[PDB]
Amino acid sequence: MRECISIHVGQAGVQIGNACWELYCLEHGIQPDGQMPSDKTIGGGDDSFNTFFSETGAGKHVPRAVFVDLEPTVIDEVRTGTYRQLFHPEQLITGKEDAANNYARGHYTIGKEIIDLVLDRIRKLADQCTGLQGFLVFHSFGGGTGSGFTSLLMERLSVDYGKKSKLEFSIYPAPQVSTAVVEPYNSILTTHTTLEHSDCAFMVDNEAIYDICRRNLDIERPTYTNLNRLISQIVSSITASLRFDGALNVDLTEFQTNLVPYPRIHFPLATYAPVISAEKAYHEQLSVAEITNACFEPANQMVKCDPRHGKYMACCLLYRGDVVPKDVNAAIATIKTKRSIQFVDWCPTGFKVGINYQPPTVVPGGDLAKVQRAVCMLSNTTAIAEAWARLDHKFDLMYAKRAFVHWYVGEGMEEGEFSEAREDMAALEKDYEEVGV
Amino acid sequence: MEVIELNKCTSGQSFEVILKPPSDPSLEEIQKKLEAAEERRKYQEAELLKHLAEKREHEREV
Amino acid sequence: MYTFVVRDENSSVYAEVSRLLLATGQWKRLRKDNPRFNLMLGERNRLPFGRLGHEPGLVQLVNYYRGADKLCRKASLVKLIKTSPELSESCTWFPESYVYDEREVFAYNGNVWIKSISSEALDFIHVIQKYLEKPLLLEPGHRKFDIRSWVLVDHLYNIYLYREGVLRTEENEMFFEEFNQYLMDALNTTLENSILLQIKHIIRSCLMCIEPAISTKHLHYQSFQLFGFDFMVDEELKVWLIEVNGAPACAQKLYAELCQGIVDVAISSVFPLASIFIKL
Amino acid sequence: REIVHIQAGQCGNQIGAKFWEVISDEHGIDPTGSYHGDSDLQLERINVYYNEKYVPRAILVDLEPGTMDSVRSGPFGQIFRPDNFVFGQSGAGNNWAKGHYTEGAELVDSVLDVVRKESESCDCLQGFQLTHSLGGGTGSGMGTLLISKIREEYPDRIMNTFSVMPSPKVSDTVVEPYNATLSVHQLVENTDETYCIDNEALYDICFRTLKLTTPTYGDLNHLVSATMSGVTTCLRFPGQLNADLRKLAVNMVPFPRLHFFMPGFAPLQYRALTVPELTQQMFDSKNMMAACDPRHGRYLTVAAIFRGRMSMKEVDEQMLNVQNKNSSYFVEWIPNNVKTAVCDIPPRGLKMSATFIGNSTAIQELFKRISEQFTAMFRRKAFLHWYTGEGMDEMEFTEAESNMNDLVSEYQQYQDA
Ligand SMILES: Nc1nc2c(ncn2[C@@H]2O[C@H](COP(=O)(O)OP(=O)(O)OP(=O)(O)O)[C@@H](O)[C@H]2O)c(=O)[nH]1
Ligand SMILES: Nc1nc2c(ncn2[C@@H]2O[C@H](COP(=O)(O)OP(=O)(O)O)[C@@H](O)[C@H]2O)c(=O)[nH]1
Ligand SMILES: O=C1c2ccccc2CCC[C@@H]1Cc1c[nH]c2cc(Br)ccc12
Ligand SMILES: [Ca+2]
Ligand SMILES: [Ca+2]
Ligand SMILES: [Mg+2]
Ligand SMILES: [Mg+2]
Repeated sequence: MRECISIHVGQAGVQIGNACWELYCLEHGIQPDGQMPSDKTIGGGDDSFNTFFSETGAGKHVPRAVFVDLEPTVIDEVRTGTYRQLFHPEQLITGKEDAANNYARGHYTIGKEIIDLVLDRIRKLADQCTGLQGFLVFHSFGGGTGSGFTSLLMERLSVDYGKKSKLEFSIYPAPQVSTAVVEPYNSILTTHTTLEHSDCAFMVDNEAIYDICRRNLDIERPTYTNLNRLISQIVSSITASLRFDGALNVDLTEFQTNLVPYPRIHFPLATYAPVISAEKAYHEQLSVAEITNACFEPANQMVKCDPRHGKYMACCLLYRGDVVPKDVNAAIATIKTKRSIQFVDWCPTGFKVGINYQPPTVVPGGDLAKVQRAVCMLSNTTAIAEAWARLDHKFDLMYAKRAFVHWYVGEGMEEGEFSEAREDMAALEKDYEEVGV
Repeated sequence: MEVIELNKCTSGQSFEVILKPPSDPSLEEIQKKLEAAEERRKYQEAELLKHLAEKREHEREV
Repeated sequence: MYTFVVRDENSSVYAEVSRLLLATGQWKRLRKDNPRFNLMLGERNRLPFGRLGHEPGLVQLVNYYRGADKLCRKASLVKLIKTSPELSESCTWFPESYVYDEREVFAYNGNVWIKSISSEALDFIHVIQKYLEKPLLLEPGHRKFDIRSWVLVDHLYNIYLYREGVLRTEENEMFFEEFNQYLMDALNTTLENSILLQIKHIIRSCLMCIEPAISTKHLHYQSFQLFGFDFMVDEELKVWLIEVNGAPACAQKLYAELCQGIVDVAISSVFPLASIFIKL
Repeated sequence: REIVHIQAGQCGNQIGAKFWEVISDEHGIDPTGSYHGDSDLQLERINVYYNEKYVPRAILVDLEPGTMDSVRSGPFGQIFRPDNFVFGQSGAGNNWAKGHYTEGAELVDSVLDVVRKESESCDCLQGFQLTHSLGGGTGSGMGTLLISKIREEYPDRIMNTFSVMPSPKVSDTVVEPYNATLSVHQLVENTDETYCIDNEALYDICFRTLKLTTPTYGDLNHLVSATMSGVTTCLRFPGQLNADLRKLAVNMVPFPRLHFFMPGFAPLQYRALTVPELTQQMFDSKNMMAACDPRHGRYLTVAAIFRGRMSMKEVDEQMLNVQNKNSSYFVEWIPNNVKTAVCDIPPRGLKMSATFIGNSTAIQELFKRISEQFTAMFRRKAFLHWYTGEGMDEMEFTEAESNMNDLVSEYQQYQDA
């Protein structure tokens, strides 16, 4: 058994992290006080869930997790919330004042004051691991902390754990829940600085989740709680194989091997089905075929984009629930004859499938109805480059007049880091077009 | 359509169905760039105190 | 009041569509690069489809189908008709063609041919077709001709064939009323029976082939697009397809009627305010 | 995140005192400092403005004792910390130089002693809020002198002002254009955010809209109270966003010198307004407090706050609505430059209200207006002896005229970009 450490940075990463660890506890049967009645090996183990939970002599199950925010209001609610007993006080890390939506402030100014402490708290978890695989890092593209501090943290992790894998879950910025005009700036700066340090990154567009909440949950103005409980389900499907018995994606190195043939093109598109409402009075349970087909509808993707106008480099199907292989190949057979599904030539056209028989779990009283079978598709499409083009265009509009640049320079950044970052992105859009058209 | 590497266990199964085959910066470098940024801040703040000191002298002269 | 932008300044058709829209009192035109638009009359090349449908509060419509190029680029069209099973290898209305490839398989055992004409086989260093040796001649004058049909495909993927088609070979445009009357007197048949059935079959077949690849039914922006098909009629009154044009112009007298039909069916269907087509 | 509030001179102390009367009511604090509220939303960020009874983190500054004796005698006069009344005796004679260079220089160090003792006992100081007029001598000259000393001592805190602009329509002396031009030069270099409150606009709203034929300064200041309350709602009440002075500045100010905001309020009362009316009134020229036609320039940034119980869906619908008909009036090179915030607690006597904050290039009209009145006198060097008698030279005037014409230039280039 090989441990994984999760690092939640900034508001988005912490609130999404709350949502995930709650869901993990419900799925593994760990109570809010850290006890796990079904764990018969009191005080240790090398079970699958031990990848995410260490154990105390008193039987407490502790997330291999570190929470980091430059200001204390959000991580304070975890200190006092319903899962306070879950964490060691010193895996929650806060400071005095935040980065004010400013990448330079989270990275250069306010970042250096806390980077060594956080690395110390992380190192304290790494020494409790017989064979650490690497890290899962949760953050927003758009915040000052989520972008600025995370890229600083990523640099040092490469230096201190050069042989470990680093996966990301990144919240990509959407105006209908945005919080700063300058998020396109932070987004590009942090992608540029983090690219070579990340093995695999799952982008979640707030726009996509927001619309999936309104359309399929009948929530008129979705909250972060709505957005984040749905995100927790996608993350839980992605990580289910690190936490449960199985043979697909059993360690972090397998995510890169299976989804990332070129290092820089390491942004798989996640699609999920089905998403239903808990207050749907009468609901017919969808079939294997129905939910697999739903994997090829943009309206179910974590990022809006049109995969018919790109090329696949890898596809992975992750099912939870009442699913047997025969149904999956019947549903694939049929969809292949209906859908434009084009791979790149130097890659086999086909699918890696994993099935976990436990159906998805839901937060009791939440908005997602319980379903009998669900699926998350992970595919490496060149279509995801649409989201880089959108973001780079917004960056170009503002930077052509230097709007807001003075806020970054005032923290010690140079204009060169902007144009350097933007040029790396222009290279990233080219790489995608090589492979895709 | 061919199936490969079928693995079963109590929790589920995994497998691969094919449809058609194919045809770092040192800690010192970080340290340099960070400190070059903090120098730039202090330079800017030293300039601000410099112009303020000039304003102080004009206040005295008036 | 609806909003729209213009990004192909020298498109006769959408020059006229924009003009009509303004005269509604219900459409304002913005600057090319303002994103808060309902409707985009887009550039012919590198249209930024990936930036559409991301404006909260804006239903967005565009006058091009992403992927329609597969039908409007000769090289692509030939690949589509040879390789798509819905069109089969040799579908009997497309001249046998070869696409910088197929040289070897290019059965060359009348062996005249033809761009992107001769009788002996390649030094123009493009696709190669059978030139139709025996076309159909309007008399008097033993004159050749080809047939232009305008087809509108709305956001619902309805297929609308404009009933006014032009024949360029007389006033060099011969319109349908004249051509029909000719066929009756000269051949004892109608334009509908001898020719148009084949044309409607060909338009249907092409556009239904690519429908799964370019349909915007469940997309986050919507598309319509005006096409121009070009056919040749041979002497056994059989109809052949030449090329599909993705950004056609209209004939002079028809610019008025067809640009109204576009607003009616392609635009106001999606953006309602305060038949000239044949549905295929 | 504490804020230190400073009010200087006659106008600054009169508006400052109404402000503390309004928000103390909102927060349940009574004229004695004691809390009698019913909700805890009233206390979750009570610390931003109050120290623990509750005493405002407020410093009252004047060169005469007149207005401050009023404040001490008025509604909530005893709420204020007695050690925080800092004043001299001779006044400043509506003269910027007396406030900035002579009279004011004698008093400023004492003011900074009270500023210093208020900052020290702050867990995490956000920065400073100043109320003052630009047309007199204390709020203007001594006010901007304070801002210079505060920036030197606290160079990395936010500085925010509510700045009342002179106007011939409601005017105390002919030298107001001089005082205001000297002040704007200071404000352009030493504040992060300046709320431009124009006495012309306040008068016209009171006359044309409120149907007050003889508007007093108290009628003008009731409007300033509401706007200041609205504009600080997000700082004083819990929200999905964590509004603080620095985030406002980062998101509102794309160019360091263009940080002069146009405030506006709606409505200016038995029928509550429907959300469509709020958003329509809010953006109406008639509802804005700087006397500039927003349709004469372009919005660089906009922040709108709705107060009360309403359909956030209809807010978003109406906010998105208004942008997609006046898109000619928002710059296209700052994507998504309109932010929207909502707060459940309405202000007293309203179930629904909305507060607008606009960084529009139309504000150049206001600086042009000041520049013309200035040049008209300065061209004949009229009334200058009042300032040369305090040690000033003509050059400092020419420098301030030039810097303000430049400011107008800068606003004009971005209006055409
Ligand atoms: N999905 C989701 N997105 C969030 C959440 N919180 C914030 N965001 C998004 O995150 C982006 C930036 O905000 P934050 O992550 O909150 O910023 P932060 O890292 O705390 O940084 P500072 O507060 O600037 O120091 C915006 O796009 C928000 O929409 C969340 O809980 N869920
Ligand atoms: N809106 C408003 N303006 C005022 C008030 N008092 C004075 N003014 C204006 O303030 C300016 C004069 O400055 P004032 O505050 O009287 O002088 P100071 O004591 O020298 O600061 C003029 O432009 C007046 O019109 C007030 O209570 N409200
Ligand atoms: O803190 C704030 C604040 C502070 C005091 C009063 C009112 C407000 C408005 C609510 C939001 C801002 C900050 C903010 C975040 N994103 C933005 C995008 C624009 Br455009 C303008 C501003 C902001
Ligand atoms: Ca155990
Ligand atoms: Ca004296
Ligand atoms: Mg934060
Ligand atoms: Mg006075």
